[PDB]
Amino acid sequence: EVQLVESGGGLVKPGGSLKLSCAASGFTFSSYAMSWVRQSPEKRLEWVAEISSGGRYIYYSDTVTGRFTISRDNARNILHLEMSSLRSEDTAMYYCARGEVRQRGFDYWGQGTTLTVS
Amino acid sequence: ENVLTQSPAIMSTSPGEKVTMTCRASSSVGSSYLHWYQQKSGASPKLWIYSTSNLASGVPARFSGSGSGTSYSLTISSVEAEDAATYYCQQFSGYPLTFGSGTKLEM
Amino acid sequence: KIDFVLSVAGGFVGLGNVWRFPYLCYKNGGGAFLIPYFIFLFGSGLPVFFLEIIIGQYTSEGGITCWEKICPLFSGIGYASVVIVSLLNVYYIVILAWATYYLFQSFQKELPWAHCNHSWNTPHCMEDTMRKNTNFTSPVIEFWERNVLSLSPGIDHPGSLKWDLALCLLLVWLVCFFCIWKGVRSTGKVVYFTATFPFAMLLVLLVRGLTLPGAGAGIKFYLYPDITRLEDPQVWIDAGTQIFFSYAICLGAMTSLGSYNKYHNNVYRDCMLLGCLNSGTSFVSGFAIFSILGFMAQEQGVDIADVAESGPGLAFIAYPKAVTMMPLPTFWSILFFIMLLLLGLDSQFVEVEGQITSLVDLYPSFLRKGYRREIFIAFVCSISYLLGLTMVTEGGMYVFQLFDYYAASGVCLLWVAFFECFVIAWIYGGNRFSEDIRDMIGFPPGPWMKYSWAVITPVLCVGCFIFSLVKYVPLTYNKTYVYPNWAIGLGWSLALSSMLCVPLVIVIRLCQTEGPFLVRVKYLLTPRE
Ligand SMILES: [Cl-]
Repeated sequence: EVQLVESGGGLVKPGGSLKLSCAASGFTFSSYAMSWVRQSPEKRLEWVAEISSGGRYIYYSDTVTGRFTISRDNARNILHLEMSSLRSEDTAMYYCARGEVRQRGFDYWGQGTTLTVS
Repeated sequence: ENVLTQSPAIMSTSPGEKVTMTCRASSSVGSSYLHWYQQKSGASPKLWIYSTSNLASGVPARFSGSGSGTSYSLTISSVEAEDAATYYCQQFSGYPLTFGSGTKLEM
Repeated sequence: KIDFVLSVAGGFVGLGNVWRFPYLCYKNGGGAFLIPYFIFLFGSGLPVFFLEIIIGQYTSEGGITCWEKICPLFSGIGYASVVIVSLLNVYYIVILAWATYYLFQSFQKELPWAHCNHSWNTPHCMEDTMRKNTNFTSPVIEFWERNVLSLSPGIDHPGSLKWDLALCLLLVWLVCFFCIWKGVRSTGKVVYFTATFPFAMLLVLLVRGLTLPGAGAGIKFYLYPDITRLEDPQVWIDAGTQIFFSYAICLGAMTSLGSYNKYHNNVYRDCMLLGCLNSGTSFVSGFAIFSILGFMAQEQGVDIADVAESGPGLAFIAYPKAVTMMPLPTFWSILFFIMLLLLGLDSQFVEVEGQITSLVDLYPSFLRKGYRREIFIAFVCSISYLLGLTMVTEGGMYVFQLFDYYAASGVCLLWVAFFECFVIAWIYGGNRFSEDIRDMIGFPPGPWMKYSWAVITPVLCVGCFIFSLVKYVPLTYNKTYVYPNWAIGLGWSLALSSMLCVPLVIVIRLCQTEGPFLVRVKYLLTPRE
């Protein structure tokens, strides 16, 4: 792996919807699981969701278990995160990380995009 | 949710002096399922130590880790100017994944 | 860590290592057998063991139900595994019967096999020491053949039913029945002794073997290859199938074991530890067996390849000769045969329990509806005992050899392993299996396991099967008795009883499914939720 770049961040309103994207390059995207990690403005890291290599198993955090949807496009090698009912506390920076090996952790992290719900 | 708490949130430091920071977990975390991440100011976090003893590719041998069961810690033999960053412990044993409170080395 | 290894110590040594491996090695020229043994070891044995354990953990059910969650079309693999276990449980216990007979014979002032001065002894016998002071016979070999076995001239002459051996089988089967009914197992303080005793006895036997004045020749014959032996299919099938038999894989026992283990364990490391030590103990006990054979060769003045029987009786010829040459031989004979009985009894309990659990899960409506489970256990033990009576007669050795060669070993294990690996790699999908393993244990199998399952194991199994068919040679007891055609047909029937399960289940499920043929096949290929 070399490059992980997120895109699609912007300004929204409470109760709105937004779709975040994470393009991957330099490695076989289909063979590595992907995860989203959220950094609040207080600099506190919070895990959002994880998608397996093939997408058959999907995991969510308790706060976004019924609100966010994670999806991936193996052919396009792009990772998507979908938000349906963004609340006031969701404003933060989202990073897409590679979590294929659970005993090795998140090897690489992306640049990240800031999200605001003002 | 397995809450992970790191005691020394803010730590003033001087070059050369050894520094150790500990991560406490509210539930049993396996040795192989705990990792630390380094995050420079204005930069995305980067993996530092995984499996509680194995160093990442970029981290020099200056850093080391230890711990098992419910208490974990990583220490610095002699802190350098480039070591000023925020470190977070993370458990990978069970979902939801959780990160520690984080310690920001201010110098 | 220590407790986990001790729990392993119940299962990483058995009769397959102490008894089966040495006689297969001796039968196939010694050092020539090791080459295909190690090739199949690292090519297929460990990966298939890991694959079956992963299947068992993934489904968390019996070895027959898991294939429904993997590939409904190939559900016949579990049926083949259960019939393999059923056939194995019939002939495996005869070894414990022989061990029980030897143990009872050991309760004597002098071991009967030490010298030949009895009523059952041929007039051609000559003492090993004085044999080199014609067609003389060693007292131990003919004690095994005439007293314990009463060997018939051929399988066509069953002879009389040995009452003593029948009682030994009855005693062992009664012990198995009571243990299974009451759930008796080594879990208290006794597990330490049960696990440690075999290795203490094996260490003593090995130390005795190497210190003999002729152990060097035996070790040299054990390790030096003969590449002209690799041109015959028998060394390849025997060595490859010994890996499968020793690990108890292709039987479905491992799939059930995976559903009866503690969680959060590093499955990959445990599987490699189990396999590596299981093969290591076999290789180690080979030194003891072949050193004893080498000393026997030096004493008797004959070739190492002709000293003892080239069959299942090797363990009952070499080890008694070893215990005959230790201080107070009766004590060490008693210890050795008690060790053998315990070591085989634990495995027999495991296999019988697995067979019972697999069978009751097929018909829980009646078999598991109440207290009928005990009656079912008694029925299984009784039918197995009656089937085992066939190998107790004077001509029972030939039946035992045929059963060991075909019913629970040989082409059937290659068939089952090939279908398992082919299904998972190609039909279900290696990527899907690796994704499942990621979800379970946290990390993918890696290139070694994936490429093994995809290419190496299917290629090895198909190559061995085709090589055997092209260069077919009939089975022979020892190395001079030629089986009749009907006996070969019966052995092939025993093997086909397991091999035919997959096509029969395939056609049955194809016929028992609605819709067009393509729709039928698609509905049965897609894994269940
Ligand atoms: Cl073995």
